[PDB]
Amino acid sequence: VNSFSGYLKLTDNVYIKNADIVEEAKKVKPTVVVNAANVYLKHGGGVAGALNKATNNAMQVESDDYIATNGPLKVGGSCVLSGHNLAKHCLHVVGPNVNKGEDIQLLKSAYENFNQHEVLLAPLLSAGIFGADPIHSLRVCVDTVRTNVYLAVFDKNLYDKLVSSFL
Ligand SMILES: O=C(Nc1ccsc1C(=O)O)c1ccc2c(c1)OCO2
Repeated sequence: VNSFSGYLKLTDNVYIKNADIVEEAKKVKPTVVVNAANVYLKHGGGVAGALNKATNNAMQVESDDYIATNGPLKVGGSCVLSGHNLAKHCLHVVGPNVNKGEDIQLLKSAYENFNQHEVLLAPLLSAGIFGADPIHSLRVCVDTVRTNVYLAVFDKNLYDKLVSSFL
């Protein structure tokens, strides 16, 4: 039993809710919140910009030190950093950005990072400003993640379309 509330159950391990991931994280304080990161951990907009703003830019400060030490992530890769005031940890995961021409096949590799964590609060990878089809992202999530994932979908219209079209 966990404290996630109001989710629709899609499969044995995948759950979904129309919610602002920032507000969800502040309420639940999950062990892991997933960020929709880029390889430079520049958290300018989309989910990343919102999560970083909620940390009063502490996420960005920590991220800049991470990059200065380690260099950029790989597309499809991840790193674990602090969750600040939102979660114990933040798993920064880089899905492919279609608006940069990146290979959508890398979306499966990106979701594989979730399997290293027993329970996660997450957005749909490569959705929103990353330009992929969110219906496809949900399909890859369900077919790749085996750990318990709670998906937060900001847009109510999109949430309804994701539920109604789910096979
Ligand atoms: O980019 C966002 N979400 C996202 C990303 C890929 S899918 C997806 C979704 O919610 O379906 C996002 C979430 C919450 C926000 C925000 C942006 O700005 C203020 O609060």
